[PDB]
Amino acid sequence: VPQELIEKIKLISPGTELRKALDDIINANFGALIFLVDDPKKYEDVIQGGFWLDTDFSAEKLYELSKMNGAIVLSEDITKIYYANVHLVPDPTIPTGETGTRHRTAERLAKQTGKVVIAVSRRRNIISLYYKNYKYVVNQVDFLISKVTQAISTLEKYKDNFNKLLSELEVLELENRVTLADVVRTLAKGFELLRIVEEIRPYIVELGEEGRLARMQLRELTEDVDDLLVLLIMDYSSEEVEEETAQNILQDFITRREPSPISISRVLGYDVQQAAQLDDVLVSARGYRLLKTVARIPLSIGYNVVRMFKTLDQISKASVEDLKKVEGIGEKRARAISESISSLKHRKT
Amino acid sequence: VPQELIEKIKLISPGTELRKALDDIINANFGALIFLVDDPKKYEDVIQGGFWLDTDFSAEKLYELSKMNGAIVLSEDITKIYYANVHLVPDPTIPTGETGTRHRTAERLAKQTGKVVIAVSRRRNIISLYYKNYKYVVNQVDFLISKVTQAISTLEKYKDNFNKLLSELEVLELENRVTLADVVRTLAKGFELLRIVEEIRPYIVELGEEGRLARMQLRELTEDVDDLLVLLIMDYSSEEVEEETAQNILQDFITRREPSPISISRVLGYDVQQAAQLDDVLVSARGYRLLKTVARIPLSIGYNVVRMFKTLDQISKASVEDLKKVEGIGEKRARAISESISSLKHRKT
Ligand SMILES: Nc1ncnc2c1ncn2[C@@H]1O[C@@H]2COP(=O)(O)O[C@H]3[C@@H](O)[C@H](n4cnc5c(N)ncnc54)O[C@@H]3COP(=O)(O)O[C@H]2[C@H]1O
Repeated sequence: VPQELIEKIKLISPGTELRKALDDIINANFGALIFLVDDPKKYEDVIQGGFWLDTDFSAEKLYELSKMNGAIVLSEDITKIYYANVHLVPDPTIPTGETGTRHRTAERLAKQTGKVVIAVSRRRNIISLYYKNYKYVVNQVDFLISKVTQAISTLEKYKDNFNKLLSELEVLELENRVTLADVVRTLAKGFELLRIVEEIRPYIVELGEEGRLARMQLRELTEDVDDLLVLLIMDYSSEEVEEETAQNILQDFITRREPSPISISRVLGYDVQQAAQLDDVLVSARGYRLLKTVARIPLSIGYNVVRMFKTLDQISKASVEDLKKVEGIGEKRARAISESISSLKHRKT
Repeated sequence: VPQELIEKIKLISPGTELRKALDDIINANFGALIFLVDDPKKYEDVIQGGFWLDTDFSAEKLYELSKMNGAIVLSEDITKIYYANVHLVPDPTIPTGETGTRHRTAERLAKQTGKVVIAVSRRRNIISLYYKNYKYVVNQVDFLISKVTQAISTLEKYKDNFNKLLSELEVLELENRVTLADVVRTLAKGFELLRIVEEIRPYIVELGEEGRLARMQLRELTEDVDDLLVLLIMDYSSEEVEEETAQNILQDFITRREPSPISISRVLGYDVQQAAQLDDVLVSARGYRLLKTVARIPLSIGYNVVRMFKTLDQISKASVEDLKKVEGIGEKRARAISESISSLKHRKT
């Protein structure tokens, strides 16, 4: 959905005065047909009759005028009302898929002029926005909130299972018994969780001001999942992987490819041909996830720790003195790394 | 009913574009509140909000605008629409006996400004016009046609009875056997008939263009009745009476006085006070009616004929040469007088 169209959709999103007027208009079962132009006298050929108003916009003015027959003409920034009660006469030969004079008009005029045209039929409660060759249906808030509330509830469940996989993996990681299946299983759930966020995003945008709470909820639920999945990819890919590449992996399984077990492992660099093989492939975390997340070591410095000790298992055996020999590890980072690991080994294993 | 107000009623009479709009508005159960001014600027303190239109009037435009809440402001000549959807704010302390905000505003505003205000409420089908301290309710054509059609039917019955009275009177006149009762009975019926005409006149006016057939019917039924009654009065009053005098006696009995038998015969100059006396009072026509109406002798000249012969009976005895002595009677008018009376005597008596 092009950014160009999204800007226009904002014009009629909950919170704006225009949308507040359309809401009333929908509720009164008036229809509406609204033409958005900045230079009215250039569109003189497609606007016939009606009254020339040239007055400052308000929701209540628009509502009142919509009681009259025909169409309304506003400025593109919704600051002026230019015409009311007009007859819009776009070229009849422009192809249209719409039904009814109102919507067929809106589409043809939108195509003819490159401007926004808004149509509301008298008995339906949707707002149809036409821009160029685009058509976007904007839904009522109760409909959007229902989908979003379900989507969030769905996310809670994915997120709970992600947490349970993660904490199981944590244990395996600290005991160096991780198989590729555990890794892939965790990544896949994380991927799916983030896909859901991607799918619900348009509804949330569409909700405008009424989606503030929903955004906070998605934020709380997913706030560090992406960074976590990036560090998992860096800890378990077959060949060393820069952060940027790991993020591109994440981005791939969120959008382009489908997060299937075999596919994820293949992208991680493992020549596998069947899911049952994943349980036999032993792997060891390099230690980035633990070093960044728990020891608060910046990734830049993380690499230096890994280049030296290669795996988390070795890092967990290093003395403070050993760890200080790494570039970037003073006495505090050294004890942060060593105590955070021994603390986790004690508590979790 | 002041002529000032009658000019305003014309504005909304059948046939005008304004009335046409108002009929549509009544038909659609929209309401209306309309304010007629010549300089909107002068009245900007009683006009709040709404839309400045400043566009040419049409019925369709007024109809469309009336779909909106509030009031409409037109020029007094009903050639411009100035405002729509406005809030009218006349002085709340001005007395009014109207009901509901719409009609209380209308009457206060008209009183305050000296202008016309029109109110139509949504559920009734009347147009209320307010001018200064005047209120005039204008009716639908179908209500008016009903009363007028009845009035006409009533006039037909009065006119037939009048013709019967007259034809009997004629016979009596020609045989010189008329009594006061016969005259008074005929005048009374004539007076009552023209009263009915006077009373239905306001209905006729309210009908405007739709009153055209009604006016034609009145004209045909009453064509010569006034002249006829004037001539009767000149012929039968106690002492001789000038035409314009008799015209006033007609005016009196049509408008201000009741055409009771004693009242009529008293003002004709007879000293009776009991209705039964009229049968015993013998009268003889001067001859004006027969002279003007049948012999086609102009009143100015008939005076001289009555001057000389005094009564119809004596005129009917005069020979052509006898008549020719009168100032104005040549052989043409002399044979006209002579032959038309004798012709009448032959056929009627
Ligand atoms: N060229 C045509 N061809 C075939 N049928 C025609 C027609 N024009 C009108 N009709 C019929 O007349 C109905 C009444 O239109 P109305 O002007 O009162 O009310 C219109 C009008 O206010 C608005 N509308 C539709 N097209 C418009 C346009 N090009 N410009 C301004 N307003 C339009 O939508 C309202 C509902 O129109 P709706 O189609 O449901 O209903 C239309 C349609 O059924």
